[PDB]
Amino acid sequence: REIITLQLGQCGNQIGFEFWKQLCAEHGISPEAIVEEFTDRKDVFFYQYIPRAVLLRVIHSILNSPYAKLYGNNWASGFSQGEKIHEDIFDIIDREADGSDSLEGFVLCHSIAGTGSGLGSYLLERLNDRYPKKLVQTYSVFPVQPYNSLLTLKRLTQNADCLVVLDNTALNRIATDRLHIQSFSQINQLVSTIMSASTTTLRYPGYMNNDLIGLIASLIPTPRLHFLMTGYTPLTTVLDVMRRLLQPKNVMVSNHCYIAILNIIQGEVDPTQVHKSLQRIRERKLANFIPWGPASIQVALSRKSPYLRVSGLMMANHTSISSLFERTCRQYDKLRKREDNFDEMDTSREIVQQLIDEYHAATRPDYIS
Amino acid sequence: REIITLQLGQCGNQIGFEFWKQLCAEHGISPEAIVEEFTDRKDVFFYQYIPRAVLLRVIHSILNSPYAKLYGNNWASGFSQGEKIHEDIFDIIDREADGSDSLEGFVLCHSIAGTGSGLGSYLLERLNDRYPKKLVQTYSVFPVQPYNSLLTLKRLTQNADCLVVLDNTALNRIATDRLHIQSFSQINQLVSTIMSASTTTLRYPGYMNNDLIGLIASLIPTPRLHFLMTGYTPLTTVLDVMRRLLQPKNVMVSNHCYIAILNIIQGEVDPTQVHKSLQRIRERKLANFIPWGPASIQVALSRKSPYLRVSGLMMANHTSISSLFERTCRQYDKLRKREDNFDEMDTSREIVQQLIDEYHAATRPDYIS
Amino acid sequence: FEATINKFDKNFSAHLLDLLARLSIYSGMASVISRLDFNGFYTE
Amino acid sequence: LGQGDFIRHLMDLLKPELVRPATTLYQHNLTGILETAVRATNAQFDSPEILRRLDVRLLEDTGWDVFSLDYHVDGPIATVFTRECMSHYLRVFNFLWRAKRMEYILTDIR
Ligand SMILES: Nc1nc2c(ncn2[C@@H]2O[C@H](COP(=O)(O)OP(=O)(O)O)[C@@H](O)[C@H]2O)c(=O)[nH]1
Ligand SMILES: Nc1nc2c(ncn2[C@@H]2O[C@H](COP(=O)(O)OP(=O)(O)O)[C@@H](O)[C@H]2O)c(=O)[nH]1
Repeated sequence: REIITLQLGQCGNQIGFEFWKQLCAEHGISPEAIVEEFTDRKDVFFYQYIPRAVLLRVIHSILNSPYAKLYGNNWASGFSQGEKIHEDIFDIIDREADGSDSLEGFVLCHSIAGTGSGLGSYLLERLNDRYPKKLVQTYSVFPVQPYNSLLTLKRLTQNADCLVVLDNTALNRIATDRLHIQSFSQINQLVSTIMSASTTTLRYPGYMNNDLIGLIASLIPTPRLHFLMTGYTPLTTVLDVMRRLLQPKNVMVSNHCYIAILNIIQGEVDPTQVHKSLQRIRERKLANFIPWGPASIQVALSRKSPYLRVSGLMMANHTSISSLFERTCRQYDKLRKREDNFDEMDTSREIVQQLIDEYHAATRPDYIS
Repeated sequence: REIITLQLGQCGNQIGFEFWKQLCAEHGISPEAIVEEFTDRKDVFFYQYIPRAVLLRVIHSILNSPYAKLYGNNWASGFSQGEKIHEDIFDIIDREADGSDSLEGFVLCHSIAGTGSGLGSYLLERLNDRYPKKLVQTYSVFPVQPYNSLLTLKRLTQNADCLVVLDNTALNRIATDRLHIQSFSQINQLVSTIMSASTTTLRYPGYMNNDLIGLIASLIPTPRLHFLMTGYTPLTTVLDVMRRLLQPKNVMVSNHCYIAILNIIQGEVDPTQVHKSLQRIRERKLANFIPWGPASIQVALSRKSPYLRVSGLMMANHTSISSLFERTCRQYDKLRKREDNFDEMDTSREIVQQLIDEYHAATRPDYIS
Repeated sequence: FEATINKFDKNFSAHLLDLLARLSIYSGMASVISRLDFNGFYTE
Repeated sequence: LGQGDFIRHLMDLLKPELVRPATTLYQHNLTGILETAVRATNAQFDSPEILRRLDVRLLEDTGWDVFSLDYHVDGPIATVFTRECMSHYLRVFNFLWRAKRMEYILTDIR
């Protein structure tokens, strides 16, 4: 199985280019895309080596980089121009899909704040038209900005099969808190570490989690509640890493309860004490879970790249993510009373109201029906 | 069994003159027709050493070259003058035929684009009259030009028992892509590489393919589908070479499926992983064939000349060759609506339409009947 | 004549299918089948 | 099943075969499929000696009830396994095969 990545807008190209640099250095791949002498299954993200990227001014600075051998602002303006080059960009994808052995999914890296955001919303719909059996995971990044943000939300709630949220307000606070930057090329260092760590169990094979659906099938309970948040602690026993991930200071998100948790421990930790820690974390009751259906916490180990110590990443599904949509929602209404049909905004405003209504009702003892 | 070759027109002379130069060096033969001291069967093309060639103002360019001791624009002008010297050039071919032990074929090198077109059309007709048991292979080269081109195709579809296409257009790309020429003196260097490596199994005897009729009857299943295209990768295991031959970037051609494939591996590669690569090519499905009849792929090894590293050539019988005809067929009707019987052109027009239909019928699961 | 060519077909194709039936039933002697058919033909 | 990467591809290729009843199943066909999996996955970069012993066996219904790997071992190394470890691994391999198809079913439904 293989996973084709797409990079849209200024953000997608930058965080994708930094994702590939980190992923090339994590492996034994020279900047000239040639394997150096110096186990890690790399057929999923690299093609025999060529990355399976589809990039869409910034391209020139990439081509002037040492990695050249590795390959307006409205939403309506970003939607229309994609329609006029509909056939163009798909030929690149159609040859890469059929040239691929057995396609699995489509990773999308884009910022929803505007030509790239508009182009993304267009492409997300067409992929549902052509390929019905391919997952679409989107590494969206949150910030007329309220308008564009909610429109793409209308597509991300019914088209994208999964979604991992990364908001700049939580990342910028971290850079000033634990990095003391006072830049885009600086916070992207953290975004690259989370992205590279997200697909760790795919490149280093283990007994479990050898496919992208294996990670997603546990967290997302119903096709509607497909939003996730992240947590990265080291900015050492396994009990220490678990307790530091469940603190609010580390999450990348600005009653409520958890639906499912996945922990990625990438160190050389002792794999015999991992089952012990899950016995004791349950006793302190550090996290509150859904009352309707059963839920648990998941811990998965891996191996760090020797060519480059314990780290940790936590993928969670918390209903407190509903607050982020509320801010965009409330920000939209204030502009709607202040200034060919303007009916698409009405439908998008309505459908996101149902998503928020699902979350607040997802925390009740009778979410069934 | 000896093969007497013919060269017509400026093209046939230039490719043949550079074909012999590639052969004279591949053996220990000085340009003075004298063997140099410095196992390879050399009795097919050379007569004890003199090449069996019958050429027909470029001739003076050869007589001044150091190899001197080795021997209008209308299609009607070619067919007319060829009738005036019917007895002259047939005196030479006949005296060269009986002097040989047992004639086998007539490898004829001509371009269908001035006098080589009309004269070659005359020869291929006259050979089938007197010599009814002699194979006639032709290394025709593809470029009023639409007229002279298709008229030769009328004869090449019912007289020539084989045909190897080499279009200057696709060659010019490879001249530009991987050689960066912008010239005839350069593209012919690639043509001479294809012609010489085509008969590498006749001059170097191996387990099989010790006669021209062995290379012909394997690929050409029926008397009509007798058009072949070539593929030459070196411009490392057997899997490295086999994968590169099937890429459309290497074929000298500008649903669809193969009919028969023959691979020529001129390396010193061990013959134990050969079946392994063929096993792999079936798994990944890098090429498809006809559904009606049992079509298999054949691979043949040989030995490089020590007097001169892994290479590779592929003899292909692909249905996509029908595209080159349509380009000729199309431009003809346009010239037919733009301007003693003018019936030969229309009669030739009909038989080319019968051929193209036979190709597009070859890709049907009911090609029989 | 025309009734004899088709007579060889039903006779030869039946004899060939007896071969791949016995060449397959074993514990190379198995890679020979991949040499006989390559297009999935003779899948009967 | 400690590899995971190889058993994933091996469960995708045996799906069209094992759905049929066992009567139409013959061992000589599956070996070409197993050999294909070992070539595609990361198990290709491996010692050729140990890959010579890894084969298939047919237990004696449906194709998901008679398939199992064997990895026969004879010689001096056979004094560590002694025909009882090979009668215990297969006793284990069933429980790891069932708990592996009961999961790839539940990720197909999802
Ligand atoms: N997280 C993150 N966001 C970025 C980065 N660069 C740009 N962005 C976002 O992208 C938005 C600007 O989009 P822009 O590039 O003007 O869109 P375009 O002009 O259509 O390509 C801003 O609101 C940022 O939040 C980055 O390096 N990291
Ligand atoms: N590939 C190749 N084709 C050639 C070369 N020289 C001539 N031709 C082809 O031959 C055609 C011209 O034929 P021409 O010399 O006029 O025939 P003539 O009237 O008998 O002399 C052109 O369309 C070219 O495509 C060569 O060196 N290489």
